[PDB]
Parts: sequence; structure tokens; C-alpha cells
Amino acid sequence: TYMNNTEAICDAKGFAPFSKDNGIRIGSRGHIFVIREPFVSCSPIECRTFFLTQGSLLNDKHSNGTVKDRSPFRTLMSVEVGQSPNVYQARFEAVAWSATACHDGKKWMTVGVTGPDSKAVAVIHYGGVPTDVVNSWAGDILRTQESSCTCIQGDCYWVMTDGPANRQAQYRIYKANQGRIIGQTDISFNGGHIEECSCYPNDGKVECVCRDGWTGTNRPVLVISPDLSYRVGYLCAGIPSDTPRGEDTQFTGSCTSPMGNQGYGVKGFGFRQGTDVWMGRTISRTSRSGFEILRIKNGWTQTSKEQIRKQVVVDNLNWSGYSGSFTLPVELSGKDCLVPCFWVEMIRGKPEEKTIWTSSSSIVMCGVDYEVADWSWHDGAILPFDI
Amino acid sequence: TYMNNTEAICDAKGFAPFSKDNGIRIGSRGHIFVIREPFVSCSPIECRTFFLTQGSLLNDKHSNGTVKDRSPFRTLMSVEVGQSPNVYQARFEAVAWSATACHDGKKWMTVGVTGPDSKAVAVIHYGGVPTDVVNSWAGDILRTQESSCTCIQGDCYWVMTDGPANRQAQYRIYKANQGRIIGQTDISFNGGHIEECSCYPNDGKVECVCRDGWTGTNRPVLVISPDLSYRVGYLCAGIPSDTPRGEDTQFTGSCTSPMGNQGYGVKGFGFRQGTDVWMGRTISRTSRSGFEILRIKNGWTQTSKEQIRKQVVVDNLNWSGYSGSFTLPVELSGKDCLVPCFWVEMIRGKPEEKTIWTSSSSIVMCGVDYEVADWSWHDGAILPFDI
Amino acid sequence: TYMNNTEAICDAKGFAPFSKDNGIRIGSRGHIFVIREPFVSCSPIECRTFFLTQGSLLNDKHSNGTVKDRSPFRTLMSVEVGQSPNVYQARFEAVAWSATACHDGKKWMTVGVTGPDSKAVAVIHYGGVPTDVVNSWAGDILRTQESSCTCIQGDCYWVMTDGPANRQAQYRIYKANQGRIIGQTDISFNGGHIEECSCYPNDGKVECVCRDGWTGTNRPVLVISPDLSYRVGYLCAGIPSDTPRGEDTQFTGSCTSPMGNQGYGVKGFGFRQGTDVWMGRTISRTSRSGFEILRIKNGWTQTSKEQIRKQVVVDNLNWSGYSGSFTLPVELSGKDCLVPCFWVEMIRGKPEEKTIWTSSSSIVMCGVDYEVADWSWHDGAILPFDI
Amino acid sequence: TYMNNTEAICDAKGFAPFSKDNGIRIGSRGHIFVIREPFVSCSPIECRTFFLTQGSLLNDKHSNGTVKDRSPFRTLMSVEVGQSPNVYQARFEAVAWSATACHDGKKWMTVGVTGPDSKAVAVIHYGGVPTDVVNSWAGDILRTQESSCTCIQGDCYWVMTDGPANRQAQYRIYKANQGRIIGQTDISFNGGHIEECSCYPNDGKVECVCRDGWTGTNRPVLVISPDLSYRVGYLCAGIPSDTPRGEDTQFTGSCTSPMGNQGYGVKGFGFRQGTDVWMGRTISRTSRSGFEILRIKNGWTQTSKEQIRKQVVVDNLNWSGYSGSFTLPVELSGKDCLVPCFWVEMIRGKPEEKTIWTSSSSIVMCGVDYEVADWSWHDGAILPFDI
Ligand SMILES: CC(=O)N[C@@H]1[C@@H](O)[C@H](O)[C@@H](CO)O[C@@H]1O
Ligand SMILES: CC(=O)N[C@@H]1[C@@H](O)[C@H](O)[C@@H](CO)O[C@@H]1O
Ligand SMILES: CC(=O)N[C@@H]1[C@@H](O)[C@H](O)[C@@H](CO)O[C@@H]1O
Ligand SMILES: CC(=O)N[C@@H]1[C@@H](O)[C@H](O)[C@@H](CO)O[C@@H]1O
Ligand SMILES: [Ca+2]
Ligand SMILES: [Ca+2]
Ligand SMILES: [Ca+2]
Ligand SMILES: [Ca+2]
Repeated sequence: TYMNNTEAICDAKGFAPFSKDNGIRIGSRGHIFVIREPFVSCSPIECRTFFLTQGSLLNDKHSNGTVKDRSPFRTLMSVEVGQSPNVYQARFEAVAWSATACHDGKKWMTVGVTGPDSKAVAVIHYGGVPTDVVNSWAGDILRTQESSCTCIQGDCYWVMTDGPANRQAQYRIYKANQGRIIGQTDISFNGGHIEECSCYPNDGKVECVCRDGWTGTNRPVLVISPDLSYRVGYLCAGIPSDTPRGEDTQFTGSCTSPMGNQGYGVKGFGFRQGTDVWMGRTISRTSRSGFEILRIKNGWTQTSKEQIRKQVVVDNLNWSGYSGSFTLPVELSGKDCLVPCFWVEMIRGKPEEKTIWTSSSSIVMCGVDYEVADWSWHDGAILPFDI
Repeated sequence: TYMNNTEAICDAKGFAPFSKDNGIRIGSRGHIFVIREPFVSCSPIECRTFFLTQGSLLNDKHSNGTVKDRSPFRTLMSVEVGQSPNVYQARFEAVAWSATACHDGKKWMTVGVTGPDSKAVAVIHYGGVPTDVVNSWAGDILRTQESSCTCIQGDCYWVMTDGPANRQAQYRIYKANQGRIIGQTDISFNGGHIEECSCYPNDGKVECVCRDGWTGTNRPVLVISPDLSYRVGYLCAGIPSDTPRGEDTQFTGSCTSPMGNQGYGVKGFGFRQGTDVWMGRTISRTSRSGFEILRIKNGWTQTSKEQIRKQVVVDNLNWSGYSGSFTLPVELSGKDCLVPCFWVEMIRGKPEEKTIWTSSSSIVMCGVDYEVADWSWHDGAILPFDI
Repeated sequence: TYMNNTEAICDAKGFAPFSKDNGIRIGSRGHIFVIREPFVSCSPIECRTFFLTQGSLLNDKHSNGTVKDRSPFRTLMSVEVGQSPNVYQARFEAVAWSATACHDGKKWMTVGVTGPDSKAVAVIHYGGVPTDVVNSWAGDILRTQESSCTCIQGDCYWVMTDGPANRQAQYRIYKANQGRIIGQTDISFNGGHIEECSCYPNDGKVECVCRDGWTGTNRPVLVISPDLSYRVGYLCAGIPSDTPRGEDTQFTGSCTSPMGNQGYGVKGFGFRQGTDVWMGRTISRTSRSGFEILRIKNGWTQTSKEQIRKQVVVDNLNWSGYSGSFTLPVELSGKDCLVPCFWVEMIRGKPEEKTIWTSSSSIVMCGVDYEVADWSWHDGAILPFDI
Repeated sequence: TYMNNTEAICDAKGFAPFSKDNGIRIGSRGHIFVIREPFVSCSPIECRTFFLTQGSLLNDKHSNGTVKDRSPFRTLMSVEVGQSPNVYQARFEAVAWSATACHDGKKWMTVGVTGPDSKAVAVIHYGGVPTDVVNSWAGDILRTQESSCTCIQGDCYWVMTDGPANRQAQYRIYKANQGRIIGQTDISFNGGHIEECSCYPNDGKVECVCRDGWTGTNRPVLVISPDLSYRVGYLCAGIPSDTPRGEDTQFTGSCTSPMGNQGYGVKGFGFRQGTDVWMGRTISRTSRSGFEILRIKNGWTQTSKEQIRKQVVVDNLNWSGYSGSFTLPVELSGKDCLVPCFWVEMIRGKPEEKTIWTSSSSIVMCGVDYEVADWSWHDGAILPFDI
């Protein structure tokens, strides 16, 4: 049966640790894939950790990291949450150097984008087999979320970007059922930029907190309705949650346009709590180091900067990286609301470290009705490796 | 229940990437089988990659490649499509140095040929256990497809060759149900040669594009009816699709006899599109390098050379090799037609490279109603290995 | 359906060997986790071996053992009883440096405690996903059993300790259903100390033989009723079963308070046999070496020292360590009583051996209506390793 | 449901190759258990290869072979037929240095004998958990088949020997249901010796061809009725099938007592074909080298030496070893008779080779209504290994 992800996001006071793979520590001797983007998505039976692979293994010359991100080897694979992205427990998903995945209640739908920069192709898989395709409509590195997509009552939605990573790019919302594209939509967001959206279902709609890699230090936001009508802008919150970014004091929030002159960025996430918001972010305003998660009152609908809670998951002396959102299906939590959870990728090796390779580990957190103490569940690997 | 592979082959405009195992890159450090013929076949629940093993692992002295192809160690094993042919996720199938496999909807039937050259034996397995046998009827290296066989409404069919690899050999069509041979047939094809057939169901019949290793650069073709009556000849298309071969301009197609003086050959495939044809082939007319797939209008029924489409899957600067056909069951694609898919083996090491071993990787493609851009999803391993 | 662990513990005359993983011997070359506390718990379908991991593998520099027990890497994982705690067959359970687990008949519930010493958090998982939380109520290293918890008719119970490891600490009994805490209780035990309880269901109640790390060489005992009412004290038996401890002759048993001036201790277990008792213990009164299991008549209700049986499972020339209790569900043994079983962890490496690492192996035993001969099923690894 | 192994053994004209694991070749680089006795037994869903392990892996110092056969580490484990006895696909069965296993249609029952020589214990497991026990009744190395046991209509039978390996020993037949011993029997066989019986169901009775390690070169035979009544003696056949042994010409068969002065022996098997017999044996009369299988007309009931067929499975230039019988359940072969199959262990390393270890590989064969050509499916590993 299809999954009713119709409920509202549970109001949480903190986040308890879900899992930790320790993929890299384990990689010092085991057979682990050098990965990237260990995002999480759950089926009504289990949560899995998806990731990208170059077909290389840590401590092997193939992890030479000199291989382009968008290479002809990159593939999306997966394991159960917590297990390392090891070769022997891995499930193949799709050829891809950019992907997204979600379960609709019956089968897994995955979307692997591969091919050339000017004419890439995103293959949609359903039940472990390709079912539909999407060709680059703008001929400039077609890409997607790199985190869980969202299925609601049988139809799954996800956001895709095609165009430059600086100036205006083009953004679209896609909708499928059983691996078959049944609807799409162009997003008008002039002056705004959208990349690597972190979504989740909430009150029958799909909410996403994305990344503005053009000129915004605050995160773009777009609420998608099942008929592909939508709203889009920025996390109102008067606090910047991207990286790099400026100081909170020198930031005036905006629900409309991007604020801050910073241009780069990093994938992040955020959860609506009624009118409040849980927003994640690197602790360092300059580096992908540390990871904290703050709750701002009315931060979803107001240029508020009233911090109600601050929970540290990765101290600033440790590397972090991408982070994404996903939801615990009701059939797993046994709740009447959708438990909001997120994952935090922790990057090790190049460029901040002296190794010939680059990979990441992960730590997953989930809702919870209690305040959870600060701590650091960092990677832990001892670099460099035998190389 | 039995699988109704009664439908017609879907008319496709191009092929999207299905999977890539990167077995060899992974083999630099992981425990991977040195394989050969990573052909694909699907059950109504999943598609698997079958392959031959010498019981050796890449980067081990046993991959010494000096072992004869038809050795007493060669065995057929398998994994899910996309996973590498690694020891720990592998399923044993049958003792064999030549094989074929297909699922009828309930269980997997596999056919492993092993034993001596002058008195080989092909063991038929059903549900993971031997059920019937076929002894060399011509006493000269009994062999079969090396790619998926074909089941239609409970009965599975496959082609077998016994006799020299040059002059006339003898060819037969076999038919079984539940691993039990219930019918066979001698193929009259004087002057013609048949090897490593790549088949697939189409309109209730079994179509196969094979290999003429005697004197034809164009591929032999035989349509099998469920009562073992048949038609046989060559892909009409006025373009040669074997390797080696001559230039397209110096080739006059023929649906009847072989054209071209070339004698060797390589396993290939082809898909009927009404009257048109999708024919695969190495890009190089001399080497097993590169891989393209051309669509010729009326090429299935006419000595046509009207190229409607050309899609490159492996550029000519990269090694290729065998390639085979298979179909996506309806119960997986959710289609009303049989999605045509093929696999392309990519050989690395001896003889074209300086290593003491020889193995291959693979990339799988499937139907799709859209034009797919050219690109190259090549092996990627860095040779030589620690040896 | 829920598991009726309502029956009485079977009266056993000895213990037959259940399984042996040989994790460490295997670790000399395979990919095995450096573990700790390989406790066992069973579902109505199978028994699994749970354990703690630092994300390190034997013979790797990460097994450097210098990492704190309560590190941010420690995680609870598991495999089927007898299999080694190898990376490739492991199932992730929860982030933890102290844990407990039991199955209620439908799903697995696990409890991982992690976080900082003064504000640790114990995450309760149900069906492979976090469902509830317990925060340190006494702000001093919250911890639990390190052995199987106990489910009876749908509700699962376990004991937790928060406070110093010397002087008085605080002890609580928790009760959950479907991963949700539905009841708890404070244990009044002034002068008494409770740690690492080894429990099991018996006559509809939960019996536990724990560890007094403050001043008792005899083991504390507490019988929990389903309404969280309880009784607590010490194994009446006139023989000390902790380590370190004094000689049996210089020991006067007590069902009330601790006897013996010794302060440290080690996790142990014990089984009620009507009024008799099976109590395990290191053979050495000073070291965690050897392992024997004695049956004392009326030792559960009387300060008796009448040894009816003595069975050696690990000779005194071999290292032992922790040991815990668990029960064979009725649906597996086919019995009408709950077969009492225990596991014996065998520690190798630091501090008693010269290696840079420390890990353990295990051997599991179960009830049985017959006397079983003495023998030694010790670890067996040859130290040191390549390091 | 229970398995009706009531049918007769199929009349076969030869044996087709079922599987080959190549465990040792694979072990040169992969993680494989140094094993012994890779016997096969099938459930109504699959056939598995069981084996003994020292917890050691090939190419590791623990495979030092100096460890006693009956050590405290030896354990029975298993994988699916054809897969190598690798650590990562292995299933733990029972602590044992001698074992037997069979499936009754519902669950797997296994019997692991372990413990000391003068007081060994055989633990019976059912459904992956210990259910009953058998203690040495004669106090001198209790042991069993080392090959598949036999279940018929719910009750499983197996033979056990306790006593010296030379002079008279004591032999018993055991009968269980659901892992519970429900009947046993003493075998009167004065002057006769029984070891490592290879059994199989035939016409509602259990037939076994065993090993006389005292004074017979011909194999002892005992037909067990479901009520534990029985018949016992020797394979009538006028040809010796043990190793060592004398020449066929200098042998006068006997259905009664042992013939030949030779004393040692090796585990073998044999299949009744009405009145005829298929008997296996090393080709060399002196060494465990080569393996052939001869069919003697009326050899089961007459001192006949009329060889109807001779099929070689392992040439005399290659090492062999133990061999055992098992049957293909009807629910797998789809036959109306029980397909007779056997396995041939191939030993490599000490004592015949210069390595510090000793292990074996295997090749499985099954019934088949056709004559199968001679060939050799030998081990294949290249010795010595990195050591
Ligand atoms: C340890 C190692 O192999 N590092 C190599 C480095 O030597 C080389 O210059 C570079 C460019 O190909 O690739 C990797 O960085
Ligand atoms: C690296 C290696 O072992 N190569 C060997 C080569 O030395 C040898 O001459 C040949 C013939 O046996 O087999 C392999 O090619
Ligand atoms: C073999 C090895 O790496 N041992 C190291 C030792 O050298 C070092 O002094 C200590 C402190 O960091 O950690 C480990 O004991
Ligand atoms: C290569 C190796 O470690 N072989 C050892 C040998 O040196 C030793 O004398 C013997 C007795 O312990 O055991 C093994 O045979
Ligand atoms: Ca930015
Ligand atoms: Ca040719
Ligand atoms: Ca103590
Ligand atoms: Ca003998």
C-alpha cells in the first residue's frame, strides 16, 4: 500500500542520535566505498543510507580523488542506516553523480543523473529497474537534491536544477508515480538560486529548505502542493544558515530575497515547527566544520532571531559537510506525526587534510520530545591512511 | 505463476544507463572474481548479472590467466545487476565454461556446460538444483549463448552449437519446462555459422541475433516459434555489425547468406523495432574497442542502410567486448510491452594490456522512449594492478 | 504476536555448548570488529549476539585501545549467535557505549546510551528506529545491563544505574512497550550497589542477578513484578560469586546486605532453580580467568553453601570476563518452560596481554536436562597479532 | 510440512556435476575457512554445504594445522552448495569436531559433538537452537557420520560410534523429531566396525554405507527401519571400495563379514539401485587420490563383480578424500523418486603437500538418467600459499 505522509511534522525539543556508520575508521582495514552524500531515506520497513561511489575503496590507489565528481564511474548505491557503505552489504541503485531517492510505501524510487554536462540524463528507477527519463532541459549540468525525495499518497516529488552554479539557473519540480513522470513545473525565482534541496512532507505538502549558491547566505525555501502549485523564497529567520556566511548580528533576515553578499554555499536542511524552525548549520561561518542545530521562534514566518534552543551534534574542532532531511514513516515510529530527522555528512581528507583521497562518514539524528545534551559524534578516523 | 513474455518489444528511441558494477576498479582492493561474460537476465522480481569464474580473485596469483577457458574450475555464479561479481554477495549457479540463464516466472533455470571438449555435458538447473542433461551430440565443444535465454508462458528456449568454430558446425534449439527438456530441434544452415546467440521474446516468438564465426561479418538471425519451427538467416541490414568487419560502404547487406570475407567475430545483439532494427557493435571495425548502437530503418526486413539514430555508450578509446540482450519483465517495468535491454562487457588486461590476468566489467542499458546523449561509461580501472 | 515469557525457568542439570564465534582467531585475517560485551538475546525466530564497537577492526591501527570506552564512536551492532562480529554480516542497532536489547515477539527493542558523562542519553529503538528517550536523571554516567533485557507479554523491562561506581548510586527499573516508556521506578537500596544486571523472565516476573561494585562480593538480586513493585537484596547463597572475592570458606552468605570487603566486581549472572541456584563465576577469585558454574541447593532462599553440581566451561589457564543471562523463547526450544542460557565473554589483549588492542570472543551455553562434562571452550587466538 | 522421503532412489546411469566451490583457490586472497568434511544436505528449498572450522582462515597463521582435530574451537557452519565456506556468507550451526545434519521439511536439525574424548557430548540443534543432548555412552571419542543424516516423515535418523578406532567399538542408531531424541538402538556387529556412515532414504528405510576402520576393505552396510529394527553387514559386491585396499582380483566379496587384512579406511558412500550398486572410491588403492564411481550389477545383494559402468570424477593425479551421500528432496527435483547425489572432498596441504596448513575443497554430483563422460573437477589451488 501507499504511504500516507499526510501528517504534520512532530514538534520536537531536541534530537537523539539514530546511527553512526564509522565508515572511514572501518575503511582503514575493511572494504569500504569512498563515498559522498550519505543521505538517508526510509521505507515503511527500514531506513537506508544512500551514497555516491567512484567504484573505489578507501586505502586503494583508485580513491585517488583526482577523478572528477561527474565521472562515468559514479554510481548510487545503498545500505541500511548505520552500516558502513561497504561493498559486501551494498545494494546497487543507479548510475549517477547526483541523485535522490524515496519510498512510496510499496517500492523504492531512485533518480540517478549521469552523462555529459551539456546533455546529462536523469534515469528514474522504480523497484530496482529503470522506468522513465528526464533529459537536461537547459543543457548545463542537470542535478538534484542529494538527499531524500518525498512521496505523499503514491506520488513522489523532487526538485531539479539545470544551469550555472552562479548566476540565475533554472529550477523545476517533478512529480512521479511508480517511477513514471506524471507532471512537472518551472519555478520562477529571478535573482534567487536553488540547489541540493532538503525536503520532507508536512501537512500534505512538500517543504524544502535548499541552497542558494549565487548570492544568498540564508536558505531558499519552497512549499510544493500536490498539484505542483507552489510558494518559494527564503527561510524568514533573521539568522543565516548557509556556509560561508556572515555573523548573525550583521544579518537581517528576509522571507523574500537572499541576504548577505556571500556566494558559495553548502547543502543544509530545516524543519518547520508550526511557525518556529529548526535550522541546521556548520558552527564555523567560514568552514564546513562543526554542526549545530538551532530553533528560532516564529523563524519560519518572521524575520525572527529569537533562539529558543541550540543543540550541538559535531563540535567545531571536527569536520562536517552536507546535511539533509528525511522523515520516519508513521509505520515505523508508531507516531501520529512525522518524526523529523536529518543526517550530517562528515568529510575527511582533501582538501583540508593531507591525503590523496576524500570521503565522508555520517551520523543520523531524529525528532524526539526531549532536550538532548550537546556532544560531538564526529568521524574519528586517524589520518593519513596507508594511502 | 509463469511469466507472459508474449508482448512485443517496446519501440525505443534510445537507451538510458541501467547499472555499472565497476568490478575491476573495486577489485584493486576488494575480493572480486576474475570473470567473463557478465550477461544479464531478469526474474519478475529482480535482474541479476551472471558470469563465469575460475575461482580466482583479481590481484591474486590464481588470476594467472594462463588457465584454459574450458577448465575444470570454471563455474557460473551471479549477483544482482550493478553489484560487482564479489565473492560475498555471489550465488552459485552451475559448473560451467559456457552458460545461459533465464527465469520463467517461478524459478531460475540455468544451463552450465562443462566436461571435456569431445564429450562435454550441459547440466540444466531449475530452482538451484540439477534437473536434466544434454550430452554433446557432435563431440566438439558443446556450447551455448553466454547471455539470457528466453522463457515464454512457462517454456524456456535457447540455442546450442556443437562442432568446429570455423567450417560448418551443428546448431540446435532446445526447449524446456521446469528444468526438463521437453523438445529440441536441428537447425539447417549450410554455409552459415551460429554462435553465442543473444535472444529475447517478441510477439510470442523468440528472436535471436547471433555470431557467425566462419565467414560472416553480418549477424545470423533466427526466429523461433513455440513449436520449434523456425526461420533463420542474417540481419537484412546493409551494415555489418560483427568484429572484425569491413567498412559500411563496402558492404552489401543480405538477409540470406553471410557477407564479408572476415571469419572471426564477437558476441553481439540486436533488437527488432517493427521492421527497423537496433544493432550494437564495437566502434572499431578491427578491435573490441568502443561500443555504439545504431538504428537502421527497415533494417530487419530490408538490405537497408538508412541510419535513423546512433548512440555511443563506450567511446573508441576504451575497451569493450561481448554484449547481449535481455528483456525487462512486464511485472518490473509496469509497461505493456517488453523493454529491450542489453549489456556491454568491457575487457581489461591480456591480450591488449600488460597484466598477467584478464577480466571484464559491465554496463547495462535499457529501452526508454527518449533519445539519450552520447557518452562513455567505460571500465575505469587503472592498470596494471599490484599483479 | 507478543511473546508469552510467562513460564518458569526449566530445571537444568547442566549446560550444553550452544555456539562459539572465534571472532578473534578469525580476526587475525578477516574483517572483525574489536568488540566488548558480546551478550545474547533471542527473538521467537533466532538468537543474536549483540556487541559494542569502536568502528575499529582487529589488526588495524584504530583498534589502538587507547580510545575511551565511552567514546563518540561506540555503537551497538549485532549478528546471529555464533557468527563472528564481522563487518559484513553485522546489523546496526544504536549509538551506544552501554546497551541492552530484547525482543517482544514482534520487533527488536534496543537501548543505546551515549553522549557525555554528566548528561548522557539513552535512546530506545523499536523495529530498527528510535522511538523514545531517557536522559541522565542523576548526571553521572547513565548506564544499563550490557546483556539481554526482558519482555513479558508485550512489556519489556530493564535496569539502569546513574551515579558513582563506588559509593551509593541510584538505580531504576524501566518498562516499555513498542519502544515507548510507559512506566519507571526508583530502587531503594541504601548501602547496596547495582550494575550490569543479568535478567530473565521467571514465573511472570523478571529476575536479575547484578553486580555490586561498591562493597559486595556476593551479587545483588532484584525480582521485578509487572507493576514495577519489587524485591531486592543479595543472592542468599553462602558462596561469593563476584570477582574479585575471598575464599568460599571465609564467606558467610546474606540475602540482605553485601558481604566481603572487596569493592570492584565483574558482570555475572545466576539462575533460580525453584529454591536452588545456578551461579556463574570466574574460577580465579582474583582474576577474570576461567569460568565455572555451580549449583547451590536452596542457595536462592538460604545462606546455603551445599554445592550440588560444578561444571567448568573455561579452565583457569584461560581468560574470561563478563557473562550474562538470556532465555530461549518457547517458540524456539519447543519446551513448556524457559530454557536458561548464558554467555561468557573471553577477553584478549590489554591489560593482561602485550598487544595495543583489547577485544573479546564468546561461547554460549543453554539449559539441558543432563549433566555436561567439564571442558574448556576458550578463545584460542594466538597473541600478539601483526598489531 | 514434513518431507516425505518415502520414495525409492532413482535409477541413474551416471552423474552430472552439481557444484564446485573452489574454496581453496579463492582462499589464496579471500577470507575462507580452513575446513574439513564439506558434506551436503538439502532442505525442501535449498541444498547447503556444511563443514568444520577451527575458526581459522587460509593464509593466516591460525591455519597452522598443528591444532588437534578435536579442539575446543572446532565448529560446524554452513553455506549454500557451491559457495565457498567463506566467513561472510556462513551460518553458524553448532560447536563440533564431528557432526551430522538433515532437514525434516520444516527446520534444520544438526548434531554437533564436542567436549573431551572420554566424556564428549553431542548437542542436537533444531531450528538454530539446542534442543537435546547425548552423552558419550562408552567414554571413548563419541562421533557420527560427517555427512547428511536422514529424515523420513518427520523423524530423523543417524548413526553414532563410541569406542576405539581399531578393535570392536560400539555403534548406535538414533532417532529424533523436532530436535528431540525419541528412540535409540544398539547395533550388534561383533568383529565388524562402523564409522562415518553415509546414509540416504530409500523405500521408507534408511540405508547407510559406512567405514570399517578395523579390518575391512569392503564397506559395512546397515538398513534401518523406522522402528529402529535393522540389518547390517557389508556391501555384498565382490569389489573393495575402501582406502587403503587390495586389488579387485585378489578380493572375494562378502555380505557378512569384512574381507581384506587392511585396517585403516576413509569415509565413502554407495547407492542401492534395485539390486545393483553405485559405489564410490579413491582411484588409488593406497592413497586418497582420484575418485571414480563404479556400478556393479547385483552388487548390493550378490558377491558380484560385474562392472556395468565406471565414471571418473577426479583423475588419479589429483587429491581426493572423504565423500558422502545425500538426497535431492522431491520438492526440488520435481521427480517422483529420490535423486541420489554425493559429494567428494578434495584435501590439499599436509600431509601430502608442503604447507603449514591442511584444508579441502569439494565437488557435488547428482543422479541423472544419462551416462556422463569421464573428466576431472579437481581442487585447482596452486601450492604453497603465501603461508
Ligand atoms: C600517493 C599517490 O599516488 N598520489 C598521487 C600523486 O603522486 C600524483 O602526482 C597525482 C596526480 O596523478 O595523483 C595522486 O595525488
Ligand atoms: C607475475 C607472474 O606470476 N606471471 C607469470 C609468469 O612469470 C610466468 O612465466 C607465466 C607462465 O607460467 O605465468 C604468469 O604469466
Ligand atoms: C603499535 C602502536 O601503534 N602502539 C601505539 C604506541 O606506539 C603509542 O605510544 C600509544 C599512545 O598513542 O598508542 C599505541 O599504544
Ligand atoms: C610457517 C610456520 O609458522 N610454521 C610453523 C613452524 O615454524 C613451527 O615449527 C610449527 C610448530 O609450532 O608450527 C608451524 O609448522
Ligand atoms: Ca550561499
Ligand atoms: Ca564474424
Ligand atoms: Ca564486587
Ligand atoms: Ca578399511
